[PDB]
Amino acid sequence: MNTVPFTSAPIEVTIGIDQYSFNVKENQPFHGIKDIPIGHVHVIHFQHADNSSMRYGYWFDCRMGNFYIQYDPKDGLYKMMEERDGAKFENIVHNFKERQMMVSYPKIDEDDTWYNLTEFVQMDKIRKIVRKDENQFSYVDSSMTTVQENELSDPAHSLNYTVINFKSREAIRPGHEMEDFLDKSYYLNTVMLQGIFKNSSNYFGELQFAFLNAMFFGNYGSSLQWHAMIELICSSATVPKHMLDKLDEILYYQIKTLPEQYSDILLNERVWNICLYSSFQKNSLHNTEKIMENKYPELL
Amino acid sequence: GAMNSSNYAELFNNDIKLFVDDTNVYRVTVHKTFEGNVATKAINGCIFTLNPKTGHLFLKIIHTSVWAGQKRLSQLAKWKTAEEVSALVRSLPKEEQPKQIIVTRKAMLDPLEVHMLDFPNIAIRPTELRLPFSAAMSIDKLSDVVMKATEPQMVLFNIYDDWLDRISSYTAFSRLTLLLRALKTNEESAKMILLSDPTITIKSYHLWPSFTDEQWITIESQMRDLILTEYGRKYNVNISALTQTEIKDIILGQ
Ligand SMILES: CN1c2ccc(N)cc2O[C@H]1O
Repeated sequence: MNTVPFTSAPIEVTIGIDQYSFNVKENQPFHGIKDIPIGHVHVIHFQHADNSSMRYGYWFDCRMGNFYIQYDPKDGLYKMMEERDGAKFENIVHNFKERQMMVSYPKIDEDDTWYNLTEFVQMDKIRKIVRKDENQFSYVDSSMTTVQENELSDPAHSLNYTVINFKSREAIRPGHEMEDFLDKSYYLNTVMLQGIFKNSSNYFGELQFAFLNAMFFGNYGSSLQWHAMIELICSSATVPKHMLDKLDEILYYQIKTLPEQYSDILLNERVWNICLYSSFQKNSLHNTEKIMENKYPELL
Repeated sequence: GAMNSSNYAELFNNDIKLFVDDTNVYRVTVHKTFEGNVATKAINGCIFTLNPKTGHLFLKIIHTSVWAGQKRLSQLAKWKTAEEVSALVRSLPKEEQPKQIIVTRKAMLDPLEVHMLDFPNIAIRPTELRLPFSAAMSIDKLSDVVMKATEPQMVLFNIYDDWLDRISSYTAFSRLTLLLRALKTNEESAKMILLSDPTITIKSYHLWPSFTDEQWITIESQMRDLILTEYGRKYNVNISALTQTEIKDIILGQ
């Protein structure tokens, strides 16, 4: 069980760790998060009490290094850093645990929620979407734009999601205009799966990462990407049976986890109505359709 | 974005543009079967592609063979329209290609945009104008070439005949829209008004009669009265009661 120690907490902040969150007071003797489950990516995230515009965080994987958080009073945020000295780090963590100054990652034994949200998400794929090669962890915030949003301005600070555009030469074979526009199977199976993602696991990983950035940071471009990747499957007549069964499970847990009070801003009425009631796959997402109908019947 | 009353002069500037109307592409007669079910029988159709500045009409005849063994024909008709418009643009020399294509029906936007992806600098626009181009098939010579076609055919016409020798494109378009609005509201009455005086003929190379400037004023008046007479006949409205502002508004209204 891994640990992300904090140097200190000089400013009042709501701290998220995956789907959990807790309030830290200004100069509260808080020195980090312990018992973080090995085997998954994690996200530690922040919303300052004095300024909710500051909404930002770090994707990391404790298998890849020893990470800690330290507040920077110049840049005015909690920063993730890597400690290269194994023995200094172990000695820091042991002291803070002895003095019981760390919150425990509060996982219920029965509860597979985080696995179910991150099943296909891999740090090496995150680091290609979020390019900062000198760090093993990835910073995301509420304001970061996507490569696609920036084409319609700083490229170093962008989310490099795979561009999906239904009215693009990439999406439409010369001479198959109506066929490819009304049935996106070509675009899904040949261009995106075989061509760009190489397999459904990489496709689902990016879809799951987009959803989590939408949910945790209110990142608008991430929300657009999540819905585009759902719509591209639902608008294809020809999808492998395993991919439809897996998508239904993925979306079920995403809709289950979404805070009820954010449904209005995080869910696109048109895409969901089209996907569940009009698309080729309208009858292929049993679990998703039942949770959406019971939790968000107004949207539909 | 959308072409409307506010940006009407733009039709007559020097940027090449085409209107595309797809309302006569897929045409059927609905009938009873021997077993008392209902069936459709397709008849020949046409794409109405018009340069409003020059009067140049690209009439692509849609032969019923196009539909043979195809499903969801009203959907296919939009895509076939977009395919043929795309083929027409690619057939034109670069300096003759339109800078904008205005579709008379919003359902044509996605099909045309997808067929014209190769032409990113050609703008595909809807219009807020209610244009009476559906009445094209009430023009005898256009109806005749469509119904006689035995194969796919493109036929080129000038829908203004020689009017541009005497009037501006703005006035020529206004005359065309008034004639087509009249043909659309009461075809019998419109044809009577245009073809009653047998001394005024249609030249072999023209669509409309050879009216003098003064006769066009009389014709145009008779068309506006017909649209009002019919608008009265429709809504049960004493038209002899209406003022000239009241009257002006209803023609443009429609
Ligand atoms: C020169 N004309 C012309 C060229 C192209 C089309 N479609 C029509 C035309 O009517 C003629 O006036």
